[PDB]
Amino acid sequence: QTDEDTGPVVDCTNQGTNPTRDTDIPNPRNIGDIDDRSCYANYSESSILGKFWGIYNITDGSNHMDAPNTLQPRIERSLSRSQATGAGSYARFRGVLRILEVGDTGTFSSSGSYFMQAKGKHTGGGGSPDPAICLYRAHPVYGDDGNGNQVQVSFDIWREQINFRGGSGSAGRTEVFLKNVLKNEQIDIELEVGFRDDPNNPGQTLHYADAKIGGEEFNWNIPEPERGIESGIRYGAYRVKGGRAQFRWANTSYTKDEVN
Ligand SMILES: [Ca+2]
Repeated sequence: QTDEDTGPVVDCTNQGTNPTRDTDIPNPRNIGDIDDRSCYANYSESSILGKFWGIYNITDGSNHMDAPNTLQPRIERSLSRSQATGAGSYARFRGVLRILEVGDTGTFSSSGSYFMQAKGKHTGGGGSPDPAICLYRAHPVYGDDGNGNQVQVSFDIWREQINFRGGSGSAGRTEVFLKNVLKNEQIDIELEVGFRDDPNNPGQTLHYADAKIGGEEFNWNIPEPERGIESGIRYGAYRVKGGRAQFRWANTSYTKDEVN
């Protein structure tokens, strides 16, 4: 039982050519507001492996929503941000992930695709007007398929993280390797982005993006916590600079708290 796209990689299909970013099915099982910027596919669902999965497939060159030659294709869901910065404020997403395919250019720095990301605006400028904080970028690992062909068999998950608020590009972000997961393996996911009391500094706050991936913790403190105004999460599929990305999400949940 499989819900993998194996046809030719093309940039658009009729069934994926949505006219507005908010194109969704009735009563989606995945939580959050759809943001569909890929004419390759629309959000849909499968019933396999004993669960219901939101299907997020995108291909290189399929972004028909953003102005040309700007942002990568995506189909994501946005989650209401925690707009507070006191200790105890947080945004918390959970779900079950399967990775089936990710983008590949043959060069690491442009390969891989994001299945979720932490965002949050900050004071003082720097960066785009709604800048990312960190993204969870899955890179392909190849192996033989049993008939002599190299195919994607597993995925190295890296965190792409700002060096400073608003950072982007080679100087503005760093890649930290997290862990490998097999193709189609069901992975428990948690991402919590929030503010907590700084142990080393009585009155100060830390801004964190702490993930759990398949039972393992990958915690990280966001630079310049005093400039953050909020904590936000998005998930789905984003970025595909060559080829096709395929992510599957089940049993998603989201909660938040705003504490001043
Ligand atoms: Ca679409």
